[PDB]
Amino acid sequence: TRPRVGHIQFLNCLPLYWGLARTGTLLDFELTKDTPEKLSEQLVRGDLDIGPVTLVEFLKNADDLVAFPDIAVGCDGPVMSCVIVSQVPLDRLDGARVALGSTSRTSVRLAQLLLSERFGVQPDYYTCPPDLSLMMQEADAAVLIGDAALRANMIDGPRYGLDVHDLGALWKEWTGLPFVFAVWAARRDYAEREPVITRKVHEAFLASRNLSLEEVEKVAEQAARWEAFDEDTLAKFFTTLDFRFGAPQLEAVTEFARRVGPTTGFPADVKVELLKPL
Amino acid sequence: RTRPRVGHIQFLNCLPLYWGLARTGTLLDFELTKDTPEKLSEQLVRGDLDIGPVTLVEFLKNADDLVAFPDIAVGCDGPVMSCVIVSQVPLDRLDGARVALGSTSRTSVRLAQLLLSERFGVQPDYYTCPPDLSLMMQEADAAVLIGDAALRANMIDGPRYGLDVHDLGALWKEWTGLPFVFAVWAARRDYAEREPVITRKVHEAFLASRNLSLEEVEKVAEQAARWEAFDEDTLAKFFTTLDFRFGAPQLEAVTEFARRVGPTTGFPADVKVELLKPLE
Ligand SMILES: C=C(Oc1cccc(C(=O)O)c1)C(=O)O
Ligand SMILES: C=C(Oc1cccc(C(=O)O)c1)C(=O)O
Repeated sequence: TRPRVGHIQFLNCLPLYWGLARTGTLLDFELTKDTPEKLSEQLVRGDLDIGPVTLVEFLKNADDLVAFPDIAVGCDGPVMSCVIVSQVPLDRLDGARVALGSTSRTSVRLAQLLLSERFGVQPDYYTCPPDLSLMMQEADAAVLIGDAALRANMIDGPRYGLDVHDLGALWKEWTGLPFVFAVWAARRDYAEREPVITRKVHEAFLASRNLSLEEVEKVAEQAARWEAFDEDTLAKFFTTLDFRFGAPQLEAVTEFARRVGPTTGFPADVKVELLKPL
Repeated sequence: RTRPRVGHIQFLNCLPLYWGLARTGTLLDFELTKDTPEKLSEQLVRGDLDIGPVTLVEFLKNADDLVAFPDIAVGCDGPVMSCVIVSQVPLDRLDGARVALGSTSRTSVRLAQLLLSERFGVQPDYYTCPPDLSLMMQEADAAVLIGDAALRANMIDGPRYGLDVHDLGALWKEWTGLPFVFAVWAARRDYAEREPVITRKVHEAFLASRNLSLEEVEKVAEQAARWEAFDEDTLAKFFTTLDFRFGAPQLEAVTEFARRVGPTTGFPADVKVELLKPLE
């Protein structure tokens, strides 16, 4: 039977979806599209065999997952789709209410780490669906990912004079490091039961990622007919995202794990098992 | 501006078309929904979809509210392989017998009833149930199946358990000498009039995807053979036996079928099939 594969419905993986379709890879998958927190729960509990895992959930389940090398959802500098929208400066958020988008697990933890250990504020956090308008009427700041964040950063922010802090840029300023928000991984039991299929799926993901980068202009032009963003914005977003996952990216994962591990539920020296090649 | 909500039959008959939609990138212009043909018909008719496949009987019941796509359909000229009657006794011995009808079907089940009533002259006790040959064959004397269940019964379960499998396309061909159309592609009338361009663009993309799927049918069969119960040769045979044309000879078959079942199925015998007009 076809491997059950997850796919983030956000725009960040729309070019990858293009690559999976153009190559015919989709027809080897039983694909499930959803938000990253749902896809992580599904893979961890066994409703999926392979799929994207938000980094915090992967590190909490590192013993049961095998990450795919050379592909991830990340950035080196700004990421555009992970932001803090605030009505006041970040240093004035201590004791204030900050809304956390329900879809996120890694970016919200990154935002909490930055606000606590870089800016030194301790706000009262709460979780709610990602809706800027609603969040801005009930809290002083909001952490968003996905299309909601890109909409807040490129449209709603400038239109209503709200500060939009790029979480990738804040992490780059703080540490000089890139960041990895999500990785691709297979369940350990599936990887050991089907080593061949796991490798073929991994190789197909790399091939689809490679083609999407070569055809990024075609992806942006097509998506521009249906999204709120124009072709230039989408092409910039697709090219600003960093889909590599090598030594410099793993270094960023290691440092992030060290800083949040003791207060998030996984060891500071947690090990990331990578899928070995034949 | 939002992507058109497009249906797609999950059966193997439209797997090559899905390959074509993916390879061309057309999928990324769609909000695609995969399901069985009876659900996809309900969804489009009630407004949950904008464009999609409609089993012919349901299309004719709603012909005033739908606009059929020319030059693409799910049909056959002779055997169709995926629409069959599986019977433990000869067809002429089914009078008063139990015949199970697969819930997934609307057109083939009506075709089977038409053939059994007006060609073979039997009047069995029909009942509808989920498509499960094992269950049907232990509980009824015959069963009408479509989709992967029918193809499995025709190519695998049938010969394995010594059961007669009558191809519904072939029976219709023997009876009338005509091809048959089981499902058509159509847009909601309100959507076609609100978005004529998108409707035409979707129609043209379906034709392009259909054309490419026929050119690369070998690659489709080879890939699908890794995951399905059927081998590559069987899949390639099925994909090439299916007839995806929808022109004058196919509409002629629809007209004749509508005339024979219309008075007893819920649409006029003289029902009109509105085709999407091309730009001048
Ligand atoms: C690039 C992004 O960063 C992500 C992606 C997936 C999950 C998360 C998370 O916060 O769990 C963040 C984006 O949202 O587009
Ligand atoms: C070729 C087939 O014929 C069909 C297709 C779709 C719907 C129906 C129906 O009976 O409603 C029949 C197949 O099932 O593969």
